[PDB]
Amino acid sequence: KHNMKAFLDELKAENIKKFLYNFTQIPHLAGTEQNFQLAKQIQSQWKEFGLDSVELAHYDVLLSYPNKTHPNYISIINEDGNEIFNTSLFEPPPPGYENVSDIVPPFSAFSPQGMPEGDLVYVNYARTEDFFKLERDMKINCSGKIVIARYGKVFRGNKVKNAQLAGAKGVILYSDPADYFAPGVKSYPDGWNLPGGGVQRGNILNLNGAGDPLTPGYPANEYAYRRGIAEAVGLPSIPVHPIGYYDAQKLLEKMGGSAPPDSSWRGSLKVPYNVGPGFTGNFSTQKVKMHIHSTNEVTRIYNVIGTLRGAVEPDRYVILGGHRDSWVFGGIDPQSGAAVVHEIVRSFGTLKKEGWRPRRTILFASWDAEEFGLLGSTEWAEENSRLLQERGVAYINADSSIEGNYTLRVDCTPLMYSLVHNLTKELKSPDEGFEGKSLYESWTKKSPSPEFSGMPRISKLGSGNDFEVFFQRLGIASGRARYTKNWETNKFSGYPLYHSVYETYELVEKFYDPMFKYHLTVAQVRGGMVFELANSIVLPFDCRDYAVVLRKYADKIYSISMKHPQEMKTYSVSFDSLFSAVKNFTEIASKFSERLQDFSNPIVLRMMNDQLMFLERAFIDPLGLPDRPFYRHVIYAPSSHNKYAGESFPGIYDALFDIESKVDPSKAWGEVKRQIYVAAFTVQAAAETLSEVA
Amino acid sequence: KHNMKAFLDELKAENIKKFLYNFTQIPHLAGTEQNFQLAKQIQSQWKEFGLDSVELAHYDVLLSYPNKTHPNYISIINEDGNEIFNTSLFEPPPPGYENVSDIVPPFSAFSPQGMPEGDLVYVNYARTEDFFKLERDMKINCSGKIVIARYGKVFRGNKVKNAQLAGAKGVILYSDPADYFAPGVKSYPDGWNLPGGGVQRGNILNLNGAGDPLTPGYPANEYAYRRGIAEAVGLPSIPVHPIGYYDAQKLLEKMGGSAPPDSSWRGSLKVPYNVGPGFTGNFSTQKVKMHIHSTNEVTRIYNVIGTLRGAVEPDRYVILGGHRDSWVFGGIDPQSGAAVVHEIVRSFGTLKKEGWRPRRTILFASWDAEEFGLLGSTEWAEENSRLLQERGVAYINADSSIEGNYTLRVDCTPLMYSLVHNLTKELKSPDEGFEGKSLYESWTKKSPSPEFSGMPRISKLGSGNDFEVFFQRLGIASGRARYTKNWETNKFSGYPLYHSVYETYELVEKFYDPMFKYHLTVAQVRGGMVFELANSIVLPFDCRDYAVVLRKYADKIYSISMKHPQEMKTYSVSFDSLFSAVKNFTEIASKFSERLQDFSNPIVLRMMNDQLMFLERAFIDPLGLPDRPFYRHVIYAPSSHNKYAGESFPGIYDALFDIESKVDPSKAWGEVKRQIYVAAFTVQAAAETLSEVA
Ligand SMILES: *[C@@H]1O[C@H](CO)[C@@H](O[C@@H]2O[C@H](CO)[C@@H](O[C@@H]3O[C@H](CO)[C@@H](O)[C@H](O[C@H]4O[C@H](CO)[C@@H](O)[C@H](O)[C@@H]4O)[C@@H]3O)[C@H](O)[C@H]2NC(C)=O)[C@H](O)[C@H]1NC(C)=O
Ligand SMILES: *[C@@H]1O[C@H](CO)[C@@H](O[C@@H]2O[C@H](CO)[C@@H](O[C@@H]3O[C@H](CO)[C@@H](O)[C@H](O[C@H]4O[C@H](CO)[C@@H](O)[C@H](O)[C@@H]4O)[C@@H]3O)[C@H](O)[C@H]2NC(C)=O)[C@H](O)[C@H]1NC(C)=O
Ligand SMILES: *[C@@H]1O[C@H](CO)[C@@H](O[C@@H]2O[C@H](CO)[C@@H](O[C@@H]3O[C@H](CO)[C@@H](O)[C@H](O)[C@@H]3O)[C@H](O)[C@H]2NC(C)=O)[C@H](O)[C@H]1NC(C)=O
Ligand SMILES: *[C@@H]1O[C@H](CO)[C@@H](O[C@@H]2O[C@H](CO)[C@@H](O[C@@H]3O[C@H](CO)[C@@H](O)[C@H](O)[C@@H]3O)[C@H](O)[C@H]2NC(C)=O)[C@H](O)[C@H]1NC(C)=O
Ligand SMILES: *[C@@H]1O[C@H](CO)[C@@H](O[C@@H]2O[C@H](CO)[C@@H](O)[C@H](O)[C@H]2NC(C)=O)[C@H](O)[C@H]1NC(C)=O
Ligand SMILES: *[C@@H]1O[C@H](CO)[C@@H](O[C@@H]2O[C@H](CO)[C@@H](O)[C@H](O)[C@H]2NC(C)=O)[C@H](O)[C@H]1NC(C)=O
Ligand SMILES: *[C@@H]1O[C@H](CO)[C@@H](O[C@@H]2O[C@H](CO)[C@@H](O)[C@H](O)[C@H]2NC(C)=O)[C@H](O)[C@H]1NC(C)=O
Ligand SMILES: *[C@@H]1O[C@H](CO)[C@@H](O[C@@H]2O[C@H](CO)[C@@H](O)[C@H](O)[C@H]2NC(C)=O)[C@H](O)[C@H]1NC(C)=O
Ligand SMILES: *[C@@H]1O[C@H](CO)[C@@H](O[C@@H]2O[C@H](CO)[C@@H](O)[C@H](O)[C@H]2NC(C)=O)[C@H](O)[C@H]1NC(C)=O
Ligand SMILES: *[C@@H]1O[C@H](CO)[C@@H](O[C@@H]2O[C@H](CO)[C@@H](O)[C@H](O)[C@H]2NC(C)=O)[C@H](O)[C@H]1NC(C)=O
Ligand SMILES: O=C(O)CC[C@H](NP(=O)(O)OCc1ccc(-c2ccccc2)cc1)C(=O)O
Ligand SMILES: O=C(O)CC[C@H](NP(=O)(O)OCc1ccc(-c2ccccc2)cc1)C(=O)O
Ligand SMILES: *[C@@H]1O[C@H](CO)[C@@H](O)[C@H](O)[C@H]1NC(C)=O
Ligand SMILES: *[C@@H]1O[C@H](CO)[C@@H](O)[C@H](O)[C@H]1NC(C)=O
Ligand SMILES: *[C@@H]1O[C@H](CO)[C@@H](O)[C@H](O)[C@H]1NC(C)=O
Ligand SMILES: *[C@@H]1O[C@H](CO)[C@@H](O)[C@H](O)[C@H]1NC(C)=O
Ligand SMILES: [Ca+2]
Ligand SMILES: [Ca+2]
Ligand SMILES: [Cl-]
Ligand SMILES: [Cl-]
Ligand SMILES: [Zn+2]
Ligand SMILES: [Zn+2]
Ligand SMILES: [Zn+2]
Ligand SMILES: [Zn+2]
Repeated sequence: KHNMKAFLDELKAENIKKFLYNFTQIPHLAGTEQNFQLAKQIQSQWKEFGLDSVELAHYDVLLSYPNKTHPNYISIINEDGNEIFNTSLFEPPPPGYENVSDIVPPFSAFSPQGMPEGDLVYVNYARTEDFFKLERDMKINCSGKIVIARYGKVFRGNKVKNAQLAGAKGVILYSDPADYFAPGVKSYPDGWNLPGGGVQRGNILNLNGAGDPLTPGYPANEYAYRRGIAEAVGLPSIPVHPIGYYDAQKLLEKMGGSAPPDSSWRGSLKVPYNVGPGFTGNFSTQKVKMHIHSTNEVTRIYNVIGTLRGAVEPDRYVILGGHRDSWVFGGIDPQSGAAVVHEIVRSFGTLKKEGWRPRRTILFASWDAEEFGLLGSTEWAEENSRLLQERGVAYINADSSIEGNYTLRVDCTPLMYSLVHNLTKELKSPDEGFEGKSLYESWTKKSPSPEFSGMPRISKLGSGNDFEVFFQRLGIASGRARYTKNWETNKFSGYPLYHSVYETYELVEKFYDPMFKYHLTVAQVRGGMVFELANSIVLPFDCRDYAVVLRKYADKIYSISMKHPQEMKTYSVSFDSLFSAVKNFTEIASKFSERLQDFSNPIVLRMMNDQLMFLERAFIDPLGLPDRPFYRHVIYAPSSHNKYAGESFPGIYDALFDIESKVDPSKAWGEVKRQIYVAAFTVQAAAETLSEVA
Repeated sequence: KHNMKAFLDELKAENIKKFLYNFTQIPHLAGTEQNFQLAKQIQSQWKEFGLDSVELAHYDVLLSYPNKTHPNYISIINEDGNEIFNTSLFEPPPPGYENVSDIVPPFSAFSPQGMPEGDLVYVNYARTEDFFKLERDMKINCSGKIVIARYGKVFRGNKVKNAQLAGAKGVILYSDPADYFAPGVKSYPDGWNLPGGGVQRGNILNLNGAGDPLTPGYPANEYAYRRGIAEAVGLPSIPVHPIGYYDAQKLLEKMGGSAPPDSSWRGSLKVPYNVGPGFTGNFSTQKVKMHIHSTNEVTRIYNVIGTLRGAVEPDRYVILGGHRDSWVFGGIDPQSGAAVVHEIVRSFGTLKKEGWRPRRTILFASWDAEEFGLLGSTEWAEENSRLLQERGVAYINADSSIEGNYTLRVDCTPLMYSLVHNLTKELKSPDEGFEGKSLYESWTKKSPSPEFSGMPRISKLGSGNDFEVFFQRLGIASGRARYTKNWETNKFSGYPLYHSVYETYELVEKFYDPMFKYHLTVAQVRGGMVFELANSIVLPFDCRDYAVVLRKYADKIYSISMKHPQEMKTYSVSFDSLFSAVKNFTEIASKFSERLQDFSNPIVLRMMNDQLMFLERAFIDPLGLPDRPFYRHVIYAPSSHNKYAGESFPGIYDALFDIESKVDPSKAWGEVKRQIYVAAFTVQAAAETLSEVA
């Protein structure tokens, strides 16, 4: 029998281990020759594995690299202009790798060049609320200052945006032990903690879903017209550089000026965490100087696109995609994900060689340049947007399988909730103490839903990974699942060795997943979801789950607005239309579900499958959200304060955010009402896609 | 047998005559009670006729009306401020109607209020090239002048836009006998010519596809947030008013200043057609004064939406739509079209009562407020855009059936060319001297194709009618057909009595179509097209016809650019990518056609029907054209100089237009190249929708 169980049983932990080892011996930085050779290897193996067609799709996109002969670093400079302390030029390499070539030194991708010199201001996590606290409560002015910020809590691109708007002339990012050093665990190579010389690489763009900065809207193909750099999307205007906590301590220890406002501003280093500006008395004439010489360069990138043609509905696509480029070795990010994709392809291929085909087409993708701003997935989706629009059933992401090893972490559209619950009830938990129990049981126990007893938490999709173009721009039902450390305490900061040279195969094999059983569990969740989406006669989406969350989100946005009852009275701000739309959606969805349960007729089936497939699509507004034309989903968007976090009714949320500070309340409240109208209309329009069609 | 022939034979000229009489006894101005009662009558009759469901869809949109107690008029005013000549306050009513109430006096809908006073400049047809001739060649400055322009050649909204940009402080539009009085035919009521007191009503908006000025993007429903008037879309900034040629002669006869530059500037009145500014010597102290007091008012409008549910593919929609609102009696425009729709519904209904249903759903629409800017169709399409997007097969328009009585006039997507040729070969010509010949024969003889022997001319879709939102915004294959006077000599000006009180039932019955045989022929063309689109197993679209015109349009735009060979060399402007895309489209379309001819398998069929249906959809760019976000089709758009005319590769055309006048040639030629890239990419993307799907 070829069924989901034959598919799942063919997946092997030992294969995933072998592939991870294979993918992590050398760096695979986007745009480099070694990542192109890995692309060719994956292409060859996916063909061997039995896919019908496997092609490279290449694009020429803006990337960023340090200058090999003019290294980036930061100094403390004295009165005379002598540089009395310099930050490191590279991370000390881990045991046995001290001779590996082509390890990119730590840098912030897309930083402009510059050598600014000035006084430091410490801005905590550089969040919106941290700048509010500084400027409004403490009366500290960041204008013309170098800001130093600890990594964590929010996407680092948002930190840089916030610093820029505060008037900073440069940004220094660092990893604080409070966020990247778990109590009682040893530093790499003897445990999974970040050493004092470890540094987190990463891009600091604010693309808002644009993809390659030079070609928003259109694929960066051979004949593409490119914007000039000055009109590029999302580039920071001030130099930025990341450092580790040994170097951070040298920069922070001299800081003077104002005390930190409270303990949420203090990390774990033995320093006061003074906000500044500048250093204490004796050192008041010393300054901090950055030296950034990185260059932005249009560079070729390669996606691998594998097709397994559907037997019955070849014009319906279920996509399993995850990236292949890494900052250095990519032991976790992304190769722990890519090795899982590889074993999934191998398994689907085994069935195919025995004569099976999925009902719908499955596309498999190895995306390039994810780390430089989701460039590979976004360019390919721009190239193929018409096919994806009209044929795209679902997208399942596949980055890092093991953020941690504590429990499952799922984020997806409501349309996939039932599917995820059902599937995880049929999978075995890999967790210690849950042997012979289901994955659903261990997951629900460790990550309970805040609103329902006996259900697990499932979070919202924002961005920070390759599902973004499919879900936020194109409105294709999307999901992701991975093992994680602890949703409660660390959602957005990364595991300690994130984007560092220390994130290696040995890190994984020794400290995360020696038996590869967590990797296997994640392969079964991702592979099983793809299997059901591609093979179930009726698409495995439950529109009623959308109705339930729409109500929750409406209650939520209404409660936010209700912090301002006088203004709601003055400007006649009513949420009645939105509640009415949500009520209608609930009623129509329930009737559609009855019909779906109550119909031999393939046209009715496919008509109904089309209504299911286009339901996510109905939440797209072709005008996009305000000043974010590539975020088109009206129910969800990446948070404007933290690209990693999903926000619900984003148009209304952003219109209400900090509204008491707006100088023209009439205008501001007018925009809140406009967004309520857009949201009510889009919800009712989506509901009406589920009505009888004629 | 229920086949197209049973459908066609049931249509009767006498029914169309009875319905036209019924629809034209009183005015049916948009937003008035009499047009709401007509909507209710049509709703009732379409139900009687046998439609499954017939509903009113209402919206509250910005309309415009004269002030009943403060009439609009124009004066010549002397030195002292005495008004020595006044234009008429109404058209003398035709025989037997001199007691009919609620005839709206001539006015330009959406004119702002004002009473500007100044010297006249005569600007011919107020076209782009007429303002070029005035400002660049003749050195005449329109700033602070009242412009007087003759109607004709281009949409009157473009005239007003051009006058505004030239700095005019008001616009007077008039009907010149050269354009509205055919030699040797009598004036109404004794023939079909415009009398000296006749005046053409009409809106002067520049909406660019927005629909209701207050709610661009979203339907104007009960809870809609409306822009303030100052942010409304498309309103003119200067007063405008239309007059007849008796009144025009009084304004033109005194004109002085410069002679007309040549004979293409002279109409048929006994006046010099001096450009001005101002009057000749003796009258140099006299001025022209406008008095406009019209008001814009949000008003309810009603579409009638009739559904005939498909037997096999109810989730596939073929739409037959045309408007019902008229300026006054609407003898031709639109009731000669609406009476045809009515008989078509009646005929489809007769078959339905005998047990037949079309394969696909047919929707029938009676649109409101077309005359005020396509408001009814556009609001309804905004409300239903998700259903239309994913289910819309085709839209067939149905305004005026008889612009004239000489030959057929068709404008449609290339996808419908074969269908139109095939159908007209099976219909009888109604034309004198072609008895027993096909409609194809008489049409091809009277309106030959400029590029192919033995084929008829079929023109491009622009705007100026209700297909605009379906085709230019949504990318649904669209077509229209009507009898006309003479494409060669009058494409865009209207028949003489257009939008005047004289356009009555008697006009039609006496002077256009006494036997209603032209109306019947048009009913058979429109009804037959709807029948084939709704019933043919394989959609009746030939993608190869698109490949042929894409090449023609590419050759055309390339030849325009090639007027500037030095700049093409300097800025490396290549059309190679576009020709390559068109070549690929041609190759892929040919292979798809072979497969379409070469496949019992309904999924392959519907997969192939979906590829046919989504082909027009693939030409939509979700970013829209530059500064025209509701014109999204990359191959076609309404001309930026004349909304009535279709333009091909509009993005490139507009980037090249008057490019030798641009002050930064580097920037201008950069934009030409950007548009070439967008066009090549969109053509290749559309081609790829026709490739094998996996
Ligand atoms: C959720 O679904 C329900 C349908 O079950 C849908 O109800 C509709 O609501 C609209 C707006 O409230 C109703 O609109 C009315 O329609 C009648 C004609 O049928 C008009 O006469 C009404 O206008 C008068 O009253 C207004 C309100 O005070 C005045 O402002 C106006 O000037 C007129 O005097 C009004 O337009 C519509 O009939 C129902 N349809 C039904 C019950 O079938 C509701 O809109 C959906 N929610 C959303 C957010 O779409
Ligand atoms: C019409 O359809 C044809 C397919 O039949 C399609 O042809 C494609 O054209 C592109 C662009 O010309 C080809 O791109 C090349 O691909 C190879 C790898 O396969 C690259 O090595 C090439 O890059 C090198 O050469 C460039 C050109 O001088 C250099 O600028 C570059 O730096 C590299 O050195 C190049 O990207 C592609 O292979 C074909 N595909 C085929 C033949 O199958 C054509 O693009 C379609 N037209 C449109 C408008 O889409
Ligand atoms: C997740 O699993 C649940 C539980 O198995 C699935 O719900 C069940 O789905 C079946 C199949 O449609 C339902 O059976 C139907 O029952 C009605 C009678 O009530 C009958 O009319 C139909 O012919 C059919 O037998 C069943 O009621 C339903 N059970 C529930 C809701 O408790 C659910 O569909 C799965 N989710 C997926 C696949 O996305
Ligand atoms: C308009 O009318 C023309 C002429 O009738 C239609 O073209 C014809 O379409 C038929 C049906 O597909 C073609 O027949 C096919 O012939 C091939 C052999 O060459 C065979 O493989 C198929 O099984 C089938 O019999 C026919 O060739 C074709 N004739 C032409 C192009 O001259 C055309 O389809 C009509 N357009 C519409 C309906 O939009
Ligand atoms: C990763 O695995 C691949 C596939 O087995 C290895 O590439 C193969 O290497 C052998 C021996 O050098 C060649 O004969 C094959 O042509 C390669 N197959 C390909 C590229 O598909 C590769 O050596 C492994 N890499 C590492 C670092 O272990
Ligand atoms: C990277 O930095 C190097 C080293 O300083 C740069 O190479 C110098 O470039 C200048 C002109 O731009 C030459 O005159 C020097 O002789 C070069 N010096 C050396 C030591 O090679 C190079 O420009 C930078 N690379 C970039 C910007 O991509
Ligand atoms: C930090 O790095 C800088 C740059 O290499 C060092 O300063 C240079 O020192 C050399 C020789 O000692 C001078 O000839 C250069 O002119 C200096 N360059 C600059 C830009 O100042 C500095 O010594 C290092 N500081 C420490 C404490 O190691
Ligand atoms: C146009 O035709 C309609 C439909 O026959 C006429 O409306 C009907 O009039 C009769 C007699 O007054 C009523 O009993 C019916 O209820 C009406 N039917 C409807 C509204 O569906 C209408 O009178 C005709 N109008 C003109 C101007 O001739
Ligand atoms: C249309 O014009 C009439 C007539 O002049 C306007 O009615 C006058 O309005 C003013 C105040 O706006 C009153 O004080 C006058 O007494 C009215 N005069 C008469 C004769 O009724 C009316 O405002 C206009 N209608 C509009 C603008 O919709
Ligand atoms: C054109 O119309 C105007 C407005 O009705 C006429 O001028 C008015 O004449 C009356 C009485 O004769 C005066 O009391 C008003 O003050 C005038 N109004 C204005 C605005 O001037 C004028 O007579 C008409 N001209 C002709 C030739 O008929
Ligand atoms: O440019 C962009 O939008 C994104 C490009 C890139 N995506 P990535 O680094 O491949 O994945 C982001 C990420 C976010 C949070 C965590 C995490 C891990 C463990 C515990 C808690 C949270 C891990 C990873 C980036 O963000 O730099
Ligand atoms: O606002 C808008 O876009 C359009 C609203 C409205 N559409 P309409 O008047 O109902 O139809 C436009 C029209 C254009 C040309 C001709 C014609 C007739 C006979 C011979 C040659 C040409 C007839 C009609 C209008 O244009 O005012
Ligand atoms: C911050 O400092 C600069 C002066 O260097 C000034 O232009 C800016 O207005 C200041 N902002 C505030 C809020 O004081
Ligand atoms: C993985 O799980 C083990 C054993 O349960 C635990 O000791 C270890 O700390 C975990 N690794 C990480 C990175 O959390
Ligand atoms: C037209 O006239 C006004 C002066 O009343 C002036 O502002 C404008 O620049 C003039 N334009 C030209 C081209 O002379
Ligand atoms: C209609 O056709 C007749 C007879 O052929 C012709 O005399 C008349 O002028 C035509 N009417 C119009 C409006 O062209
Ligand atoms: Ca791009
Ligand atoms: Ca609207
Ligand atoms: Cl993931
Ligand atoms: Cl028409
Ligand atoms: Zn990653
Ligand atoms: Zn990463
Ligand atoms: Zn009309
Ligand atoms: Zn009209």
